[PDB]
Amino acid sequence: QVQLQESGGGLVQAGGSLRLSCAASESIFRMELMEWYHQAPGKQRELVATINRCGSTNYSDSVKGRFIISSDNAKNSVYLQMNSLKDEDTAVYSCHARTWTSYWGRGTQVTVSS
Amino acid sequence: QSLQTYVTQQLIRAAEIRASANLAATKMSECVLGQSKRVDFCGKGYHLM
Amino acid sequence: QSLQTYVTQQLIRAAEIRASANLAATKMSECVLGQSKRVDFCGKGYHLMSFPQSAPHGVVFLHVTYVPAQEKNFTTAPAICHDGKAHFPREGVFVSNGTHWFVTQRNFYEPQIITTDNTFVSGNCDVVIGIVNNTVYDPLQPELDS
Amino acid sequence: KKFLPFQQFGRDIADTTDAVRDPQTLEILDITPCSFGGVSVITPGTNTSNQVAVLYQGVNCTEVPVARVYSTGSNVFQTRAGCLIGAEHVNNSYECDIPIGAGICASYQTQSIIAYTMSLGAENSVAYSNNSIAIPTNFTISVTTEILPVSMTKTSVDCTMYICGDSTECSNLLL
Amino acid sequence: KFNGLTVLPPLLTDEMIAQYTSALLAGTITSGWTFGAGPALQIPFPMQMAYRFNGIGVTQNVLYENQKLIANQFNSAIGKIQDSLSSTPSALGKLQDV
Amino acid sequence: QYGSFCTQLNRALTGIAVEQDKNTQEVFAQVKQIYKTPPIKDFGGFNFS
Ligand SMILES: *[C@@H]1O[C@H](CO)[C@@H](O[C@@H]2O[C@H](CO)[C@@H](O)[C@H](O)[C@H]2NC(C)=O)[C@H](O)[C@H]1NC(C)=O
Ligand SMILES: *[C@@H]1O[C@H](CO)[C@@H](O[C@@H]2O[C@H](CO)[C@@H](O)[C@H](O)[C@H]2NC(C)=O)[C@H](O)[C@H]1NC(C)=O
Ligand SMILES: *[C@@H]1O[C@H](CO)[C@@H](O[C@@H]2O[C@H](CO)[C@@H](O)[C@H](O)[C@H]2NC(C)=O)[C@H](O)[C@H]1NC(C)=O
Ligand SMILES: *[C@@H]1O[C@H](CO)[C@@H](O)[C@H](O)[C@H]1NC(C)=O
Ligand SMILES: *[C@@H]1O[C@H](CO)[C@@H](O)[C@H](O)[C@H]1NC(C)=O
Ligand SMILES: *[C@@H]1O[C@H](CO)[C@@H](O)[C@H](O)[C@H]1NC(C)=O
Ligand SMILES: *[C@@H]1O[C@H](CO)[C@@H](O)[C@H](O)[C@H]1NC(C)=O
Ligand SMILES: *[C@@H]1O[C@H](CO)[C@@H](O)[C@H](O)[C@H]1NC(C)=O
Ligand SMILES: *[C@@H]1O[C@H](CO)[C@@H](O)[C@H](O)[C@H]1NC(C)=O
Ligand SMILES: *[C@@H]1O[C@H](CO)[C@@H](O)[C@H](O)[C@H]1NC(C)=O
Ligand SMILES: *[C@@H]1O[C@H](CO)[C@@H](O)[C@H](O)[C@H]1NC(C)=O
Repeated sequence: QVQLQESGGGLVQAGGSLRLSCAASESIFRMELMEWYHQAPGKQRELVATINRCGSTNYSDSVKGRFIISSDNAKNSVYLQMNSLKDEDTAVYSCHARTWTSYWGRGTQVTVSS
Repeated sequence: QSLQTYVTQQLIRAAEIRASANLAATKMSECVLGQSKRVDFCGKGYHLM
Repeated sequence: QSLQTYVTQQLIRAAEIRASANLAATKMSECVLGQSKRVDFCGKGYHLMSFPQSAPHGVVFLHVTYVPAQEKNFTTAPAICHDGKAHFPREGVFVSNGTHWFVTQRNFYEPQIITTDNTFVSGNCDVVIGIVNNTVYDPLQPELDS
Repeated sequence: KKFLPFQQFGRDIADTTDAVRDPQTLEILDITPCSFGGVSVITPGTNTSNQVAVLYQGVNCTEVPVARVYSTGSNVFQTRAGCLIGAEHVNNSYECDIPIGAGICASYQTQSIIAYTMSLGAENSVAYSNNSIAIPTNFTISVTTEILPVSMTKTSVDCTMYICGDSTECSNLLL
Repeated sequence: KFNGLTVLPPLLTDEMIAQYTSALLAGTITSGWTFGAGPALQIPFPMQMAYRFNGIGVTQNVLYENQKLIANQFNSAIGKIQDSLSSTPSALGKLQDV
Repeated sequence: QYGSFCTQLNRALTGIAVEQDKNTQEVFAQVKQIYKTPPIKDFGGFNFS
């Protein structure tokens, strides 16, 4: 089984609403760190939002005000809602986790039409 | 008791091998990297290289 | 049986420590009280002298060593032919800066004029391979003239 | 292996049954142990980080899942020493920090642990000829340091006290 | 072999042992004994030998007048040791003992 | 019930195992660099093939 699978990618016009949802088989709670990475074409990977085990939440400067990362403790996963989409937000999104060894997921290529 | 005997034997052999290795290291350091003057340390007769 | 195990292990450790102590004693005797020609025995490089210093359950050394700095390429000659004679350096090598020939020691650059002082004569120029021809100056004719 | 018609078991090492013959069907089957191995942990300084990498000794990276969960296949790079988990392979080569074995070494570099083949040292070629020499034109005096143990702590233990502390009966049994 | 007994591979593989030996041989051949103390310095081999000769107490002109004979003797001795190692099975007694 | 004998035996064997690699590295790692002979093999008649 894929220990962490991501879902929610696709095409969308600018200014829409979207919710990236990546779920992991293991408990999201002993994992101690959830994070999201998206890489623009021709650019390096960058961090989007991090949520530690304690509950501290951080967002990148181009992420504040619109993107909010959340994790419901009913179905073990982490949620990330996008809104007011702009064209350079188009990238390949991947959510990262690290209990004591790096884990990675694939897919979720978002395109912003403008 | 068998395991204890084996371990003691191995320790003694390891000490002997370590002594041999130290001698070999000194030989490498002196008889190879330079011209020694100690008689019969490198080889029989006067040592050259 | 536990006591027996402990005693045996202690004996082996004591033997190893004794070997180390003997090596340290030899180092004390040689590297400190005199100048030793054994390479890499008293620190990397040519050994000059050393000073010991106390440490808890041991001894520490401070070797003082000599190492060469920047060098220079040179054109070399095994021997010098003057008048059908083969002159050899009494000590050192024959070096040339492309134009003239000089004699100097091995481990420090210091050119000097090729004279009868620094060389002796043996054989002819028909055996030694690679001997170059040159004029060795003799420091007696100038005194003969005056 | 071709058992003789009167033979039941097989012991090539004379203490374990290598092969046996089934009674229901006279075919013979060889016995192989269920595999095993020690577990070793690669780690940088405890206060440097918390990421660690585990090493299984001398086992194919196929039985390691069914063997702290492995959590499926995530960089299960295989080496001669065994199965290495939690470190990426690097084509570059540097000096050793944590010797794992068989020319492999690992260190913590800013997925936190990288493993690389042993790098022997800086390569250098000598400009050799038959009529060229080199002579230093200057020097430099250097001072190094060496440490050697001399004596261990002088210890002595009592005999009866450890064995039969203040007991007459125990001492009487001892003698 | 199968009751908790294991053999671990040595840290240094034989290929890089051979590389170490090759490096040492190249250093000795092309730099005399200089490279053991500091920066390696090249020096012709027929000029390096007479230094070792001086260290024994023979003037260099002795070597400089017998070069072919010394080289031939050295080659013959190397060939002889090559043959001798491939002849006596008991030469490698100590390692086989270990 | 016999204490911690296995720990001590493993410790001793591990010490031997480490000391072996220490000996090898000591006896061979004597040069900080790697040299190579020139492709030309002219050493005034001397042969090192
Ligand atoms: C090589 O060394 C010779 C030394 O004999 C140099 O010749 C001297 O050069 C100085 C510099 O002008 C003159 O003042 C001397 O009169 C020269 N003496 C002789 C005997 O020629 C020569 O210049 C050096 N060449 C190089 C390239 O270093
Ligand atoms: C030999 O090397 C030493 C350095 O090891 C040189 O000393 C330095 O010389 C420069 C001038 O070129 C000064 O600015 C430095 O302060 C000196 N070093 C120290 C520690 O004082 C020295 O000049 C060199 N000499 C030759 C002849 O090459
Ligand atoms: C160095 O010695 C080797 C042998 O000891 C020489 O190799 C031989 O070369 C001849 C041809 O000249 C062949 O017929 C032999 O079969 C070779 N022997 C081996 C063992 O390979 C080598 O030529 C010598 N080096 C030089 C420069 O002559
Ligand atoms: C642990 O709790 C989470 C709620 O966050 C739940 O989704 C998950 O199924 C639970 N896992 C186990 C093994 O009980
Ligand atoms: C100067 O030294 C170099 C060694 O780095 C050598 O290759 C070169 O031939 C030397 N120059 C001359 C003129 O010999
Ligand atoms: C050095 O080698 C060259 C060819 O590589 C040769 O022409 C020259 O004679 C040699 N010099 C000596 C002194 O043998
Ligand atoms: C060097 O000079 C002498 C002087 O006559 C001459 O005979 C000889 O041919 C020259 N060359 C050599 C290589 O000796
Ligand atoms: C026992 O096994 C044999 C062959 O394995 C079979 O022919 C026979 O019928 C079996 N006995 C019974 C009672 O089924
Ligand atoms: C803590 O880590 C720093 C560097 O990360 C290091 O300098 C220091 O020695 C460490 N302290 C301890 C107690 O490990
Ligand atoms: C592991 O099993 C595969 C299966 O074919 C085999 O190719 C490989 O050589 C094995 N590795 C070891 C170290 O035995
Ligand atoms: C090292 O480079 C080779 C190509 O020369 C490549 O096939 C291999 O995957 C690389 N190794 C790693 C760990 O990327």
